[PDB]
Amino acid sequence: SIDSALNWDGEMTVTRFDAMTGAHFVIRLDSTQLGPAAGGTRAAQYSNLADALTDAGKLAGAMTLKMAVSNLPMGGGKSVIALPAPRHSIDPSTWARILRIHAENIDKLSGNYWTGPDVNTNSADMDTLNDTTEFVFGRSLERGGAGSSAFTTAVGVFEAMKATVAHRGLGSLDGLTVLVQGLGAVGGSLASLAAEAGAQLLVADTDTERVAHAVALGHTAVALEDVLSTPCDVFAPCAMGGVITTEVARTLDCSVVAGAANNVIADEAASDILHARGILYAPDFVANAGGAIHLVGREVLGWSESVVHERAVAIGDTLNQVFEISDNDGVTPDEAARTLAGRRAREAS
Amino acid sequence: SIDSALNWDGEMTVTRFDSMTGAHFVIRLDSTQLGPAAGGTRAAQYSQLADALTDAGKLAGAMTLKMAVSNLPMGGGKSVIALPAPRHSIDPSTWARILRIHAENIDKLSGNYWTGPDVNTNSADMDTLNDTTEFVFGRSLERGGAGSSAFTTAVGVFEAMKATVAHRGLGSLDGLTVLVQGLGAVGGSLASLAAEAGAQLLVADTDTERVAHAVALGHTAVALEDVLSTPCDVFAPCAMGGVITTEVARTLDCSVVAGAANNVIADEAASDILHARGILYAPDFVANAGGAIHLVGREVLGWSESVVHERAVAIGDTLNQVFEISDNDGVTPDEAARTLAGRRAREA
Ligand SMILES: NC(=O)C1=CN([C@@H]2O[C@H](COP(=O)(O)OP(=O)(O)OC[C@H]3O[C@@H](n4cnc5c(N)ncnc54)[C@H](O)[C@@H]3O)[C@@H](O)[C@H]2O)C=CC1
Ligand SMILES: NC(=O)C1=CN([C@@H]2O[C@H](COP(=O)(O)OP(=O)(O)OC[C@H]3O[C@@H](n4cnc5c(N)ncnc54)[C@H](O)[C@@H]3O)[C@@H](O)[C@H]2O)C=CC1
Ligand SMILES: N[C@@H](Cc1ccccc1)C(=O)O
Ligand SMILES: N[C@@H](Cc1ccccc1)C(=O)O
Ligand SMILES: [K+]
Ligand SMILES: [K+]
Ligand SMILES: [K+]
Ligand SMILES: [K+]
Ligand code: NA
Ligand code: NA
Repeated sequence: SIDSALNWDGEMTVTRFDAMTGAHFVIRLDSTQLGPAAGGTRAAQYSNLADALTDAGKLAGAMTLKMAVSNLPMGGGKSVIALPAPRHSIDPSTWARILRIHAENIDKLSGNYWTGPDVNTNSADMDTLNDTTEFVFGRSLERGGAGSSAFTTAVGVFEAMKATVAHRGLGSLDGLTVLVQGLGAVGGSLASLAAEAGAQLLVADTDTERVAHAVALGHTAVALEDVLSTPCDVFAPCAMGGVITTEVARTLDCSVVAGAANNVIADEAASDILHARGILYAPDFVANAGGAIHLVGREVLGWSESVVHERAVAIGDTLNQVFEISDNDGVTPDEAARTLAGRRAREAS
Repeated sequence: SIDSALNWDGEMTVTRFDSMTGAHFVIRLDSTQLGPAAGGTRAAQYSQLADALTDAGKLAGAMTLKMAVSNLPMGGGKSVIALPAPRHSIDPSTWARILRIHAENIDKLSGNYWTGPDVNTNSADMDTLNDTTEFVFGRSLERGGAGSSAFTTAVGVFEAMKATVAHRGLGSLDGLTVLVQGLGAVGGSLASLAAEAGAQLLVADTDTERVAHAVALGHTAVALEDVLSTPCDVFAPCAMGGVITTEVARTLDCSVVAGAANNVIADEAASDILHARGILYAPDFVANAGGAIHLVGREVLGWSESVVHERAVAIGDTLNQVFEISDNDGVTPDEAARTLAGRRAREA
């Protein structure tokens, strides 16, 4: 309900409703402790407004931890645009109006929130926001931004994956079966990187053309209905979050979970179940941080493309630290990553 | 209602929950067309969060219209702090924390919203907010603000009442019976002004002592349960809003409605009923603007106290304009005041 969604502990919630387009807007700032809150804009259809608020809150909390654990001097926030219809069907006029409105909202926060792309938003959209507000990462190269962060995210997830498989004792990825759920911007790149390292890929996507392309490349399609029941060495969720529910955690047939999606774990019990079953999960907020490293590194810290690459690869080392903590203290990898995030943040202050 | 809580059409809603004190915070910015949004901080207990969101939006929209119609260069907003218990029951430490959090919220808006006092907040509270954020009107004179704006609001309401009584054909307040609902900062002052003008005062308040005092000052008390059906020439709502529902509009026994309360009319329908029954209503957002005039005038425009008083007196002329549109166009006073506000704002 709205009441439960409003019982959230973050720093601020910004909302707006635009009767003309019928769109609802949410900006959640989980924390501004390390710096202004930063996070992308997701646009999707939600069943109830409450869902958009809850997703924004979980996404914003993930950004706070992602920044902290990755030694990025930013807080965490997220924007969710609850669409009046499927993205597909939204006309250009309506989408342009929605973006102008979102930009006005960001603008009022005057630098306390910096946006970027997320699901259903791109660099062209970031250039549009930027026509109205300064606080946007991810603009096109021509507009002064760093462009797509997808590739860097993939590199980071792939390095997360290699470090995870290694710590789990499976050796290298050559020969291992990897199931990639979601062949999007990040997923498609991750599939190619894993393939080049010798993995056998199993893939799934609601978009049939994407699947056909992967199959043309030698991969094996998996029916959507069987994704969570398919045996594999590594399950790589690269679509939406909330995939690993307590029920799915009890029956997942794999040894490692390492993907790009945000908020992979639907509930705490699910995290405790994977840990107890010996399935090594590389925490989402650590593993998928290459996108933030690329945007913040490039646009805020002035790092070179080379250095961003290096920091993304370093996600493997961060995870080795997380696993180290998990093994020594007897806690799940998610809890150990939160601990590490806290240590890093403190150090960074 | 759900629609007023969630499907509100204003520019921005800010919410926050603080588990430690149990308080919910709402800031609604209805419009920043004419300048930064400005409006006070109301702190009260609400049955449901939807009621706090609904009220914040209605109060913020009233602020936009008040600024527009009063020729003040600001937009409209409002803050509502939904308390975990009665204001009087909150401890000092809890209150202090609630104010600090509210100031951090205002601060993130960086000048797009300017607050001030409202129900349950005062100048000392503004000073506390100002220890953390710059965007505060109504700080004490010692801290650099304009102090209390209540007397100015009373003067504006009194002039609004004079203009309304005259337009209604009653001549002057001399020899009229005025029922003041709410003997607070504004109400007590209004009553004193009206009595001085020769009106006989009927008064009501939930505070037993306030009534006894008015009674001592020569007035006549009305029991709470009789307030809404007590015959009077003028009904002056100076307590809470939402007083005039359709049913109340059908049974009020008076010829003029002119008071200080914000959002007096509960439903559009009530406005038509008053009009049809020959009860002339002075729109709240025009009538009670003296406080805004005082704070914006003093604090943003540098006006002195005498100029502010004069501008508050001019609310009577603004209402004469509203009545002229009402009579000429055949619309209620509220619709007419909305039309005048849009004209003065050079397009809604
Ligand atoms: N792009 C980036 O830099 C970063 C993205 N992430 C997260 O990674 C995830 C993927 O992001 P992107 O690749 O950029 O998004 P995207 O929009 O390019 O691709 C998502 C892909 O998932 C597919 N998909 C959707 N629902 C599916 C389902 N039920 N089963 C299978 N496939 C399905 C979509 O058709 C699409 O191919 C999202 O959670 C995103 O928030 C996290 C960190 C950084
Ligand atoms: N103070 C100002 O400058 C301005 C105030 N207003 C509005 O004027 C109204 C009164 O404001 P203030 O005098 O400042 O507040 P106040 O808190 O000083 O006084 C309100 C009075 O109403 C009495 N009361 C409460 N509920 C009652 C009820 N049901 N029946 C009878 N009496 C009741 C209280 O006992 C108190 O004496 C509010 O709606 C306020 O928002 C609007 C414009 C400016
Ligand atoms: N949306 C991406 C990348 C991003 C990082 C920082 C700011 C904006 C966008 C993520 O979930 O990490
Ligand atoms: N709270 C008052 C006055 C106020 C005006 C402007 C800013 C802040 C407070 C009202 O209802 O008008
Ligand atoms: K995208
Ligand atoms: K940019
Ligand atoms: K007050
Ligand atoms: K008279
Ligand atoms: Na508006
Ligand atoms: Na009297």
